[PDB]
Order: sequence, then structure tokens, then C-alpha cells
Amino acid sequence: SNVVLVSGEGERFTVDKKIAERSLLLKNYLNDEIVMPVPNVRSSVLQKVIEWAEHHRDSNFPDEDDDDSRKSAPVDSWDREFLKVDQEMLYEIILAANYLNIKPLLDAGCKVVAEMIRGRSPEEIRRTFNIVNDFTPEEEAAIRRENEWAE
Amino acid sequence: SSKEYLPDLLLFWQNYEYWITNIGLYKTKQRDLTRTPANLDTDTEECMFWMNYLQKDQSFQLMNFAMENLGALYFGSIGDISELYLRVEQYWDRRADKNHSVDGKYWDALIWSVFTMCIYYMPVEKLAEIFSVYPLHEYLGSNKRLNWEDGMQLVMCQNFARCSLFQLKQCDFMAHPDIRLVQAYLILATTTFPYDEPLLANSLLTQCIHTFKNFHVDDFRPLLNDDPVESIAKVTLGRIFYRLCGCDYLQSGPRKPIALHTEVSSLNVDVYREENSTEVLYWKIISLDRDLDQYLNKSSKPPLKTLDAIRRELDIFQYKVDSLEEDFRSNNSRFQKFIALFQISTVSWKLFKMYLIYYDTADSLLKVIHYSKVIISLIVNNFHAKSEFFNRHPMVMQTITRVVSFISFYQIFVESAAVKQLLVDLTELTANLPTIFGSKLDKLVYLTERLSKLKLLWDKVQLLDSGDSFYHPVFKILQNDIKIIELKNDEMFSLIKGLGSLVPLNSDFRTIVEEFQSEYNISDILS
Amino acid sequence: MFNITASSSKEYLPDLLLFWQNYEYWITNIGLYKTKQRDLTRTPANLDTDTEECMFWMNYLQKDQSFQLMNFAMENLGALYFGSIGDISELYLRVEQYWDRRADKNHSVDGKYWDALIWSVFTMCIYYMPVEKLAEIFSVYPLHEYLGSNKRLNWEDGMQLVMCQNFARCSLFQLKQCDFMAHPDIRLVQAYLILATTTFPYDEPLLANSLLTQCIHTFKNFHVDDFRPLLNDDPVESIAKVTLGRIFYRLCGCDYLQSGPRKPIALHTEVSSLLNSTEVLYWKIISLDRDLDQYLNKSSKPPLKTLDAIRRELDIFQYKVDSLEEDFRSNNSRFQKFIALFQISTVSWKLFKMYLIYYDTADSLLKVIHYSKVIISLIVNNFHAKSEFFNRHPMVMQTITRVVSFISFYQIFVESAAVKQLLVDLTELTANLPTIFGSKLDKLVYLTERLSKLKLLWDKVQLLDSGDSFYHPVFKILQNDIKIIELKNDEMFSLIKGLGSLVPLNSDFRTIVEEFQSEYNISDILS
Repeated sequence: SNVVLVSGEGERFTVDKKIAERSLLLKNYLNDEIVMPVPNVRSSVLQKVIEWAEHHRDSNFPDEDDDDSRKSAPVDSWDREFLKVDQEMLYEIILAANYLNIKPLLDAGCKVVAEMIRGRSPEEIRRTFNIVNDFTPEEEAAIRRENEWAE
Repeated sequence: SSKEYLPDLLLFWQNYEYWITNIGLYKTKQRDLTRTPANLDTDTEECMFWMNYLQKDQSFQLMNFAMENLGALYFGSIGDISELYLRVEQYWDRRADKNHSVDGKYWDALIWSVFTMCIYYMPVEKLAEIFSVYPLHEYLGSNKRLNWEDGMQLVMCQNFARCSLFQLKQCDFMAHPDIRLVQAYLILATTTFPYDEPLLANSLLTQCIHTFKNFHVDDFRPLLNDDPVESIAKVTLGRIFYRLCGCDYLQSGPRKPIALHTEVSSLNVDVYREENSTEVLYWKIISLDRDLDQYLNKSSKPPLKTLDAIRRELDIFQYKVDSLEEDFRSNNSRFQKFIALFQISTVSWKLFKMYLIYYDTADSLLKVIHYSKVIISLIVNNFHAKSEFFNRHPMVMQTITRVVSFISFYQIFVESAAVKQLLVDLTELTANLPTIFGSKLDKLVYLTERLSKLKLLWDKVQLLDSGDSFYHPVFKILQNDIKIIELKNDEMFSLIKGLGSLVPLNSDFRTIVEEFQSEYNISDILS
Repeated sequence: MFNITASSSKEYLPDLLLFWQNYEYWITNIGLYKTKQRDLTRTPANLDTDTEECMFWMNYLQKDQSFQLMNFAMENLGALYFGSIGDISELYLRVEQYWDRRADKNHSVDGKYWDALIWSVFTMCIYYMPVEKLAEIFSVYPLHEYLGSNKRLNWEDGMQLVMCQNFARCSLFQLKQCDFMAHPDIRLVQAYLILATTTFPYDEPLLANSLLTQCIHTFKNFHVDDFRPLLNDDPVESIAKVTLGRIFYRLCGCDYLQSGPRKPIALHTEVSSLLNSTEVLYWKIISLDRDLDQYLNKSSKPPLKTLDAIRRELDIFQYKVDSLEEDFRSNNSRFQKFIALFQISTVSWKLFKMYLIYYDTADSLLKVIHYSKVIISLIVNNFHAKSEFFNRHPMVMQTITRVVSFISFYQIFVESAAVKQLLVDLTELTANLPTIFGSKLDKLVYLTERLSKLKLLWDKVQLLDSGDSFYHPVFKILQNDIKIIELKNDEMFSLIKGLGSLVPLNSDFRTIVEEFQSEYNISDILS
């Protein structure tokens, strides 16, 4: 029939059952109206997750235990035109897919972060050198002295 | 600017859980030997009454209740019960004889263990329609108005278990090992017999391991050159073996050294993944629990690859238990569904508890709260009609002990708003569990009450920092509970009292600690 | 036993001695002693026949006779109880107490443990007392008045064995009154290590294996991983750990001496290997005997360097045994030196037998004949010193069984005059072993007679060949003598009987084989 995904703020999102069994956690929760709390997810992020499941009802995803079909799968055109959002709300979508155990949203929604870590400019790797500490200042001086000769 | 002691206090919970809620509460029987009686005139006139109290039609009503409502428990051990009606017939035929063969007395002990399981899993409304209250009170000499739901069904369950043991001891079962001993113990292990006598159950389990490994059967796959009777014999032996490993892991501890379970379900080993998943699914979900509860007493973190592997097998067994047959016209299918779903909820809770303690991953506290609500939603759902007795299986006592002890431990140190409502819900659930658990339910309520009073002591005394490590009376009380129960689970003192004439010889916070240990002692949970 | 016309080649002898290394195990180790072919539809068992039996056998032994038994044990058995119970002068107080609170109505569990320990000690006293001292203490007439046998017999013609077995059964019955599975304590281990110095583990092998599994369970219950006196502990606990060391040595000794297929749970696996100060000597010799006799059932023949290292260690322990000083008036030290010298001679004989079989080293049959004459000169010497009870210890049944079976098997195939004189000496010694062995001695005489008739069958029937394989009726009869006992020690049929309604549905060469198996059946050594 229909289930209710109660968000972390308090709203109620009526989702179709076959669509909302994309989430492994809810599909295991249904084995007892069936409401269920999703505590750490805002209403907009859960709306984005439900729109993802509404599109990818009919699609077919890899077997969650792959080396080739899971790492080397390209993102969909909708999934790349779907995650052009704020970066913090992107990580909150990934947190929502890691709570609800939605593995293909944690697949296609997290290869985008992989495409953003690589493919970045080598100037702002030199700029982001010790934004987290990770080195003593003696070793920072030695590292900056080793490649002082080029620039 | 937060609470920094908390990781090395949850790492202490991983030791406190084992030395209180696992070993100290269920598997500790502090017995003196200069006070315990020993006779064969007390029990030989008591078990004679408990074997004369049952009649023929009452026993067949118990067997009908087993055939209709308990097929998830005996069918691994004894097979289908339609072969066992003949054994109840032969027991009531051979009742008046005076020369009993051992091959008759083993079937008598097996069907009295089946009767013990039937008494333990029967609702009080169906029990009052079968038996009678008043001859039992005219014999035992107690409070007369002490009806079955007020703590009397446990007494008849324990005495039927003791009569099944007395009929085993008439077999000279040490001198004649046979598979009916293993079957009778695997029927008795579905009751609270492994917790009313935690030192007798370990020795009977050692005798069942000796009885099983007497056969020297390691491969339960029927070979090509086997007798077609011997093939079905080895199939039934394999079902008995995995039921025996399931009821063998649950009694692990310091008072049970000889273990049968030697295999691994993830990642030498001997005997696994050769057997068809029919009711080894109950074993596979417990080895997946053994891979989590082997890090309680151990002092090293489980690797995260192991926890991810356990999470993947949890999802696989979720989809496997949802792949089971929907035989709603037999009431035992819902009970098998409840067992194989409550086990996977228990292992899920323990998995995300160990994620919360050892690594603090993504929303693991919310996953602990979620699977605690799933355990509550599985137990509260059984409070309807026709399935009220599902909450009597000992795994719900074990699991509710672990869950309410962890939530009461976590309410002390972390001021949260969902954990508080969850703790109120589990307190309401623990005060609504079935009363056939007996003294263990009252000791669980006492342990939850002690942790709540320890929470009230946490807010009272201000925390004393020292830079490198902290100091508080609550910390020292929790340190001392493990030391007291390790002192109680050390049989060296009974050894010094046993070898002969040997005699055993060996501020602001201490006052509060000794007053709290005098008012709320931890030795109350042993008995 | 081999790896058409007649031949005279000798390819049969090297594969035939390797076949002896399997026949010795499955006949003289497992089939003769550790196989008790039971039947459960025919065996009676209850608690009305044996309770008044134990009442009679405890009311028979008067008070002052028990102190003479204990004085005999103190003066003449010092090399047996010291491994188990230490000093028996500490145990006179327990005998005084048992003759005080015998008249009471309620016995404690500790009291009945001390009673079971001292009744096992009384069993050891009866088993090792000569008939001259035993006729002075006990009377014969009430035992005939109760049991109802022919009143003409003395103690020596099959009556001391009956009183020994009934005292062992009374010790076990007083263990059964303790509910010793529900109260594990070290007196169980001490009582069984006293009872295993008699022929209790051969008259009831499956019961003794279950008692030994309970003793391993009760010993590992205390969790002692090191038996060394540490300076930090209480000096009472250090004496307790010394006591557990000297009990663990005797317990792994009795663990080895019952290493059959009807005893699957081992203690000796948790010990290292060699590849007071006199009890550890017996431990080293028995461990070396284990390292020799583990190559019986397996197929991998041992290396030469392994047997040579065993030979160097054997010479070291031969020097250690030959240096034990002894007083001729102190009979305990004489029996001590007899046990040490007989065990080291048995290990020497087995080592040179493995030299003769596995490699056929030049000048090695002479060493086998030499150590067989050493064993004969040890056993015959005890008839000429009025210490006739030295030949009642169960190692002189095991050793003489192995020796007379190997010398008969070698006189069948390879004739020699020294081997024939040695076989005549073995037969004369086997006819003069003490009557307290009872049935096992007569079955050893039967086995020697059967291997003597097999020599006549080897002589009157000519050997065949097939180029590489050799055929003979003696070879097929010796194949089937292993196959019959491997069928008897197959516990699959008891499993099929235990799982319910499953009933099991199963030239002159063959003529001579079937006539010899009908005349001298191998299943006459079973019980």
C-alpha cells in the first residue's frame, strides 16, 4: 500500500511501498499505516531521496558486491543533473542514504564526491596543504624547503 | 567542549556487559558444599509424585499443543512429532512394569523433556483448562491461593525438567551414550533449564558433546555409497549437530570449557558450508553473533572489514528469512518467523552497538535506538491473541537484558532525549515480560533500577578531572562490580576449601562508593 | 596384509609388519579392552536393584576393617595414591568422620564427596590386596548368603574381583548421590584417578570414558594455565597449584590410557611434548609411550631421526629409573621402582618393535627379545619375594597383551628358536598372571591360542602369488579380524536405533577362511 517516512523535523512523506522498498532498512522494517522515524535527516533532504527513488523505481542496479560493476559504473545523466546542489546538502544526501541503507544512492551520490576530489586544480592542492594539521612545523618547513627551488 | 571520558567508558561497557549481563546474571551458581543436601529419598518420592500427577489425556493434550504450536523448537532435535505419539503410547503402556530396558527409559526421558517444553511454552489460559491447581498445593504445602499465573507454572516446569533428568539418571546414561540424551537436552534447552541450573546444564552439555563426538561423524553430506537408512540418519544427525552448536554457544563462559562450536561464517575450521540451509539458518545467525560477542572479554577492537562483512550477511539473512514459506495455516510458522527475525534484530543491535563503541560511525547511536525499537516492536506485537507465548523463548530474556542494560548504562552519561523515551519504553516492556522467567526477570528489573540510581549518583557528585584520566564514584562502583563477580566466578576458593584442610586467606569517594555498594549490592543478581 | 601359482618370495613380510601396526591397535588395544558391545533393548537399568545393593555392600564392611584397608594402602601402595590424593595420612580423619556421621539422616554434598573418595580408596585397597591378607580381614559367608553363588569358592577363584567391582560401583553410587554434574569439585577427579589404578576402565570402558570426560570438564573448570609455584601468591594457593600439577600429570596419563574411538574429548592436546620428582618421571615415560603409540592408527611411518631422538631420551630415562634408590623394608618404594622400571621397559620394547617393523634395522630383533625377557624377568621376580600384588597393576596386562600378541604373530611367519623359547615363556607367564584380571586374562589366553592355531593354518596351507600381490587364507582372516571389530566399534547402528523407527536393513580359500572363523571367532574377546 503506502508507508510514511517521518523525517527528523517532523513531516510525513507518504511513499509508495514498492518505491520505498529501495531502502533496505525500511524493507526489513516492514516485516512486523506503517510509520517509521528517520531522525537525522531534514525534510528537504528526505524529499530529494524520495525523488531519487521515484525516478529509479524501474532501473536496475549492480549486485552490491562487485569490483567492476560498482566502481567503474558511470553516473546517470539524471544523477549528475540531480546532485548539482550545495556541497553540505550533498553530504547530507549521502548521510541519508547511509542511514536508510540505500546503496545505489550511496553509489551514484558519492562518485560525484570522487569526481570532485580528483580533477581539482593543482594550485589549490598547494593552497590546501595543512588545513588539517597532519605535520609538525619542522616537517612543514622541510617539505616547503625541499620544493622551494621550483616555486 | 564535551564529554571526553565517553569512548574509554563505552570500551568499559564492552567488559561490563560480559561480566554482568552474560556471566554474572545467567551463568553463575554460587554453591556451598557444607550446606547443600544430597539424598535419594527426597527426590525419589517427589519425582514419583510429579510422574503420577500427569495423566494420559493431559499428556496427549500437551503433545497436541506441541504439534500445533511449537514446531520451531523440537523439529530440529527430535524431528516430526507424529513419530513420537507412539512413544507416549508405549510409555503409558509400560507404566506398570518392573523391568525397564534402557531403550525404553531414554524415550521416557525424551518425552518428559518434551512435556517440560510444553509446560514452559503454554499460556496460562490453556494451562488452566488441562491441569488442576489444588492437588499440587495439597502436596507441596505452600500458600494455597497461588494460581498458575502467580508463579506456579515455573515450579511445575522445573519439576518436570527434574523428572526428565531423573529418568535420564535411571538409564545410567554415562555408561550407555545414545542420541536420545542429546535430543532430550536439546528439548530442555529451549526452557530456562540452562539458567535455573547453570552448572548442571554445562555438564549435561559436556555429556552431549561426548555423546555426539562418540559417533565420529564429521561430514553430514550423505555419501554415494551409503545405506539409504544411513543417509537420512546422517541428515537428522546434522540437524541435531547444528541445533547443538546453537544451544552450545549460548552457555559459553568460565564454567564451561569444552566447546563444540568450531567453524566460522565469514572471511583452522572444520565443518561449515557443507550443509543445506534448512534449520542451520538458526546456527548461521548465531555464528554471526559469535563473531561479535567474541570481543567482549577480548581487549582488542574488531576490524571494520569484519563488521562490514557481518552487516552484509545481516542483509542476506534478512532477505533469506523473508524468503521463507507463508504457512499461515500452521501456527508454528509464525513462531519460526519470530525466532529467525528476532535473532537478526539482536545481531543487528549488537553490530551497531559495537560500531557505536569502537568506531563511532555514521549515525550509529540512531541505529542502536532503531534496532532497540525493532526489538520492542517484535516483542510488543506478540501481546495479541494466539501468540502471547512467543515472548517466553530465552533469547528474548538474553536480548532484553543486553538492550536495557546498555540503554540504562548510556542514559547515565549522555543526556539525550530519544534515549530517555527509549528507556521508559524498555522499562514498561520489562515490567510486561512473561512471569515464567521467574527470578531472572526480577534481577533484570533490579539491575535496571541499580543503573538508574547510579545515574542519580552521577548528577550528584561533581566529576573530578586530573588531566590524564578522570575520577568519579560511579566509575569505581562500575569497576568493582566486575571485580566482585570475577571473585564469585573463580572456583579456586572452592578448590582450596576442597583439597582438604586448606584455608583461603587472600576519602570523599570511598564513603559514597561503600554506601552505594551497601544499599544497592551487586551480589543480589546471583542467588 | 599384502602389497596364479605358488611362490617363495618375501614381499609379504614388510607390508605384513605394517599390517601388524594396525592389527595391534584394533585388536589388542581397542577390541580387547576398550570395546563393550552393548544393546539397549536388552539392558536393564533402574534405581531399585542397585540402591539396596549399595546399602548391603556398605553395611557389609565394618568399621575396623576399613582402617586395616587404609593401613595396607599407606604401607604398600605409595606409588598410586600420591599422584591423586597426595598423603593418605591426611585421609584417616575423613574415615573417622565417615564412621561418625554414617548414622545421620541428612548428608551434605562435601561429606558425600569425601565418602566417594574414601570408597574409591577402599576399591583400590581391595584390588591390590593379596589373598592372604584379604582372607584375614574379610569373611566370605554373608556374600554367599546375599548373592547366592556356590559357597565352596575362596577369594582367589573369582570372588575378590566381584567385591572390587561392587566397591567401585558403591563409590560411583555415592558420586551419583552428590548430583556431581551439578556440583563440580576436585574430589570427583581424585576419586576417578584412584579408581583408574584398577581394572575399572576395562570392566566399564564407556562409563569410565564418560567419567573421564567429566573429570576433564571439572579440571578445566578451574582454569589453571601454569602449574608452577609463584612467589607472589598465597603459600596455600601455591600448594594447591602443586596439587593440580600432580593431579594433571595423572589425569593426562589416564587420558592416554583410554585413547580409543569411544573417548573423543582430549586433555593431553593442551600439553607440550618432549620432541615431587618421581611422579613427573611416570609422566615423561607415559608421554614417550604416547609419542610411540600414536603411529598405530595412522598410515605415515615415523622418521629415523624421530625414533633416534626417542632412543636418546629413552637411555636418559633408563639412567634416571636405574638410579632410584629403594629400601627393601619400605614396600612403597619397591612398588615405585617396579612401576618405573616396568614402564620404561615397555617403552623400550615398543621402540625396538617399531625399529623391527618400520625399518628392519640390523640387530634389532635381538633387542626385542632382550626387552621381552626383561619384562618376563620383572614379572616372574614378584612371585619370589612375597609381593605378588605387584603383578596386578593394569600395565602388566596391557604390556603382556602387546608382547604375547607380537611374539605369536612373529612366530607365525618368521621362525627362530629364541623366539620359540620366548613364546613358551610368554605362554607360561600368561597362564600365571593373577586371577584379579578375570575375563581379560582368559580372553588373552584365547587370543594367544588363536594366533597359535593360525600358525598351524599357515603351515598346512601353501602361499600363493599374483606377481606383486600375495594370496593366503591367513592374510584374509587377519583382514577380517580388523574388519569385524571396526564394524563393532561403528556407532552408526546405535544412532539408527536411537533416531526412532529407522531399523537397519543390513575354492578351498573361502571354505578354509569360513571354517576357521566359525571355529575360532574373533568376537569371543568382546564383552
